[PDB]
Amino acid sequence: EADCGLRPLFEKKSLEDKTERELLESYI
Amino acid sequence: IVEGSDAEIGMSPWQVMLFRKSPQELLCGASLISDRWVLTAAHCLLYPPWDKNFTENDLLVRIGKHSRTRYERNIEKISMLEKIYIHPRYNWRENLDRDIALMKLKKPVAFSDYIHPVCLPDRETAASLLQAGYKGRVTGWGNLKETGQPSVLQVVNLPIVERPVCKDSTRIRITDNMFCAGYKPDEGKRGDACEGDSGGPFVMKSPFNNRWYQMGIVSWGEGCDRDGKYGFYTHVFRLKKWIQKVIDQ
DNA sequence: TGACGTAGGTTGGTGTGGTTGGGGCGTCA
Ligand SMILES: [K+]
Repeated sequence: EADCGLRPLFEKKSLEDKTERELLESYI
Repeated sequence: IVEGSDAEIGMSPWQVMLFRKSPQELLCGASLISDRWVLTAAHCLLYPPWDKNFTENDLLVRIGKHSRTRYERNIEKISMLEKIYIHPRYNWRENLDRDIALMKLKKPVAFSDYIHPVCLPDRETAASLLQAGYKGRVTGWGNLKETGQPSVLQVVNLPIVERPVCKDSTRIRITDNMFCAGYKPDEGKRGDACEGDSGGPFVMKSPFNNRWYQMGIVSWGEGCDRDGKYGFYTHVFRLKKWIQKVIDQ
């Protein structure tokens, strides 16, 4: 809960899953 | 999940598998929100119209999984249930209003690279991201089309849809505790969730702080990936106070 | 042809099923 939403294999190691930018881009 | 694709390992570590004990059978998706709590769709447990009225010892929960079927040893963790908690205003007679449920685990789970909890949104966070056209992400082991089931976990990304458009896309008495999402026929993209995906999470990444928050629970639809139909997800935030109350207990 | 014997993976091992698939490959009967 203190460390929620940060995935060990992505946020924590500073990697993008291969469709997350799909999502971010959608914010226009 | 229709018009999705294989999920990358550890890409959804809050994904939980809801699992019937006899016949051993995957039932539904679910989501890890702490070490000792899991969130799923009420109808995964209680649906009189199909005679479903499962209880605690009827089920188990499987966390950290990827393969739909095999026992992923020293990866997945399995938990039994202490308590099931259904929303008291949960409506199975008409429309699945407040299709939401909590399961407390007999023993809290250890987080790992494949097992981690999701955030729940604020007023602030829900206010800004739960807006039409903005995209989220549905994951589940559910069916791949309406008329077969996938070997590994599926992911798809879907745009939220304008409240009016959801209302005009169906007959079911829609409420404020539901939102719809999916593409339109103009847009020439596809995607939807399906039978078996219930309980799993519609999540969104915050561009402010980089975390994943669970905005929806997979609740219902009309067929799967149908033209001019939209998936329906329980509105999580709207029911956050119930959640919060049950956990503090 | 086929089965022994043998080797990681998102993970062990007097392991090759197990509450779970099927590895890749050369020998050999
Ligand atoms: K093995």
